Amino acid sequence: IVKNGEKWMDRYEIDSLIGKGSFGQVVKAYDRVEQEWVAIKIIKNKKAFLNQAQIEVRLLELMNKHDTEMKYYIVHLKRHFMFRNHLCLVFEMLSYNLYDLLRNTNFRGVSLNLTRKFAQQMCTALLFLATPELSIIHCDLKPENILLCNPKRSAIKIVDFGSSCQLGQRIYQYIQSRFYRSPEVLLGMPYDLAIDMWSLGCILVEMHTGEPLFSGANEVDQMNKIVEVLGIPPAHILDQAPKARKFFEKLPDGTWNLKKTKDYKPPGTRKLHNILGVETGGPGGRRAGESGHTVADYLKFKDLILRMLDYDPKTRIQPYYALQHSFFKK
Ligand SMILES: Nc1cc(-c2ccc3occc3c2)ccn1
Ligand SMILES: [Cl-]
Ligand SMILES: [Cl-]
Repeated sequence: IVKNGEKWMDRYEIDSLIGKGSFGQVVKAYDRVEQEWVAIKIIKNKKAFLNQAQIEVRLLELMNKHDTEMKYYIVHLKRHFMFRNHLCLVFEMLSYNLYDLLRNTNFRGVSLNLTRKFAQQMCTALLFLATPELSIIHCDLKPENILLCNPKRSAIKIVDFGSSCQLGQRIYQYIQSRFYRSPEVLLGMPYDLAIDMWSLGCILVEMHTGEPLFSGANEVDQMNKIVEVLGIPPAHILDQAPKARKFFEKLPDGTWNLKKTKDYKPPGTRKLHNILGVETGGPGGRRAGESGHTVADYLKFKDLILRMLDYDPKTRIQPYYALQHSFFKK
């Protein structure tokens, strides 16, 4: 839609394409007023994308009118305007995303120490979104949506509030990227901020192993891969779940089991202990003997992840309590 060298509103000079989304495109541009480069998110000229992007603008502006040390893990929306019938969101420039970081490791993962730094910033971000007057559910956390602030540094920010909603302003039943989709969403249940913490747990294991924890090809495969690691979800959750019978079957004695199709490891036998290599030199043993990768370091990480992957969104660890975990103690 946009040429390089093109000038908008005697303010912005378009340089190049940064990225394309379902929403439209992101371009690098020079702002002559501030005298800085910015990223402009250009929404498609169609009602569906316009209306959802108007929600993104509202939630970013809501976040910006809160000045607390907790808010600086969200990309900064500088302003927005309408141009040629496209809503245009102007952000600060950021660097490459955590998927690019994994790709750059040949999908062998970053160190437990770099994983910890990401975890601590993401947990702080989620604590900010949980502030009562915000209560923002990101709904699409994944490596692609976490960007480095600076290619020399390990500071990150979350981008893409395109799926996001406040608690009690849910639109879609089917949300989150499948690999990072919470059990409560797979099961058709009303969701709250705890779905982001599920995504985060998935993301942190992936950042350290190089590979997605739960790479379902569809929702049935997704839930089966979750069950391999974490077992059958508890009956009290399945009993209240609209879509339990998409994946599970209830038995005479009021118990639940997998529906099986034609031929997964038996429920709960694919141990996070072994995925992480807690006692076997880390993922594929590639961290054997490296500092900051002892059994004790690993056990703390495993414990925090298993708390983030609680099936029960009620007892799943919350951002403040995640920040107090031993994994983050020097
Ligand atoms: N909210 C939002 C923000 C971005 C965004 C914002 C700044 C950026 O700098 C480099 C890439 C990049 C992408 C993309 C999509 N949604
Ligand atoms: Cl991915
Ligand atoms: Cl979504």
